[PDB]
Amino acid sequence: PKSAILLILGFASGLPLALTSGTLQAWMTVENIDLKTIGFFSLVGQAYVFKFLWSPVMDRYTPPFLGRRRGWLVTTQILLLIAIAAMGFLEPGTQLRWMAALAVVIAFCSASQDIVFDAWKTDVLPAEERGTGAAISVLGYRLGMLVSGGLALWMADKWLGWQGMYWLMAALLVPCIIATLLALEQAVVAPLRDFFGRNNAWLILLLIVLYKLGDAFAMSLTTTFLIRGVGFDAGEVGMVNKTLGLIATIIGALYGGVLMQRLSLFRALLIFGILQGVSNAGYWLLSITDKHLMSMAVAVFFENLCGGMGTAAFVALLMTLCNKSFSATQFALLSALSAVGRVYVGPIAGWFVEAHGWPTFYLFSVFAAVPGILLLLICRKTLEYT
Ligand SMILES: CC(=O)N[C@H]1[C@H](O[C@H]2[C@H](O[C@H](C)C(=O)O)[C@@H](NC(C)=O)[C@@H]3OC[C@H]2O3)O[C@H](CO)[C@@H](O)[C@@H]1O
Repeated sequence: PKSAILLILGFASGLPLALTSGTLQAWMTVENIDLKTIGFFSLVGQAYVFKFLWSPVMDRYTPPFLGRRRGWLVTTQILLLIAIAAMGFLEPGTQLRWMAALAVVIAFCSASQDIVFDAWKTDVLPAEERGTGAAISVLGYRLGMLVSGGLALWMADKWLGWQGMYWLMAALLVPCIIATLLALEQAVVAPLRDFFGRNNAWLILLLIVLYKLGDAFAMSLTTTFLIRGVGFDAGEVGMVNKTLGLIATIIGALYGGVLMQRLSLFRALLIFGILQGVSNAGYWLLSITDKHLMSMAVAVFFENLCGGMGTAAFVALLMTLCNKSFSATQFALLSALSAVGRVYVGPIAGWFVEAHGWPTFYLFSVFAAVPGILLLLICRKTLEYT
């Protein structure tokens, strides 16, 4: 029962991810609120690219009166709860002054929670082996995004008043908090010196960001693309295209976990993540397709499947890069580089979805990152050595 703790706490650090991301865009795209500004909510998670600049300051000192007299997952999760609940309670489309009143605060709190959830509890009490112990968290997180996001809006759409859905989420945090009660000045810079001390620091830096650049386009404006001027025709039916792909990706990752051990060809990443582009064509093939009966359901279960499989492979390679004394203090840096592409991709993608429509944005712009996989082949000269 040692691992049973992680999953429950996973939902604490997996829920707030979608409330400023896909569900905020679905909530704005259900109203008119233009088209460009729906994607202008991508700089909200700017806190997920500066999280390493203050990763060590939060911990270490933790004076008892300020913090540590109760676990810090509480000192982040309770504060997060008020901000999330107040986010939706404000004006839906009349006065949008909340664009930053509760978007930046939510991202700040989440980025402050995932850091303390990877530092003070992950490697301090892992019981040595961290492979399966950490593989359980990915599942206690994927499932948190499944609870929110697509399936979450299924009841919100039927129910009258989107603020009620927020009360569901603020109420889904109550079990977290209750199951958790029973579950340095120079610190900022001294770590960073070991990341650029390699030959291949800049090459790995570029590879980390450009590899997933393609995978971010296909999850940037899917919510608006389907319901808006497209054969989806609904919003209630959103489970068809916003839930199936989460269960498909979680399952794909689970297959990836056993398969990686089953790896018989050293390619690993190359083959497991090369097809991430041919899977995105599922959307393009539906771009010229009428609403149909099941058409959009063919791609939802296949595209999110391919990237889902490659998820574990990415994270696992990202973990091996940094397992030294500095520990997760430096891991968080590689987790700031992974979200840079998907945080800033919105406005740029939208500008391209304005001039040349949707289709050619799915064909060329999406496949821009397939060459990056080709570049990974060169990067396999130094990666193979280790
Ligand atoms: C260990 C961990 O929590 N990593 C990050 C998490 O990524 C997860 C990521 O989920 C993505 C967003 C998703 O599938 O929607 C998944 N993929 C990668 C590459 O990180 C995987 O799931 C747990 C962790 O790793 O998300 C945020 C990144 O900005 C951050 O809160 C957090 O650093």
